[PDB]
Amino acid sequence: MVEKFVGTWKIADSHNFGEYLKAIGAPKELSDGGDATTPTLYISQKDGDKMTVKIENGPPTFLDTQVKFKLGEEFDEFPSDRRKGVKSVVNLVGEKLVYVQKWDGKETTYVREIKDGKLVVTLTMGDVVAVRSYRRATE
Ligand SMILES: C=CC1=C(C)/C(=C/c2[nH]c(Cc3[nH]c(/C=C4\NC(=O)C(C)=C4C=C)c(C)c3CCC(=O)O)c(CCC(=O)O)c2C)NC1=O
Repeated sequence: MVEKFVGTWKIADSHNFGEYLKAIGAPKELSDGGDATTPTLYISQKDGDKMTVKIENGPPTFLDTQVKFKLGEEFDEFPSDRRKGVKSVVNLVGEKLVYVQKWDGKETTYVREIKDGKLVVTLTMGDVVAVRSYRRATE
């Protein structure tokens, strides 16, 4: 369920992420900056259907943020890429956590799964796909 996602995560690898950020409309400074980040996540949950994610994106953007949501309930988001009017919703599909953002008539999706102990996110904006993986801290 949601329990398996809980706790701290640190980035392990990233592919095509700047290109994804450009595709969702981020300015070049932020897409190139975002591509270089090494984020840390702190995930917490309540009741198996509420989550809070605190993110330290890290250098070179140095943006910290958080999202808080209930599964199935749309919420407003103000992401680092500066898109306006973003409406987000998160739901489970099997063992995967699927996060959809809608803004300006467009949609983008993040699919999150645990694979051999790593948190793997696949990001899709139209034909542009990216992937990032996170690991647990050893201490
Ligand atoms: C299991 C549930 C789960 C959730 C809900 C989750 C959410 C999540 N993951 C990230 C990293 C993070 N950061 C960014 C984007 C940026 N980073 C930068 O420093 C800049 C400038 C940009 C934009 C230009 C994205 C698109 C993501 C989502 C992909 C990821 O999780 O790595 C953020 C920060 C997004 C932002 O800064 O706007 C959020 C809310 N991660 C999880 O593992």
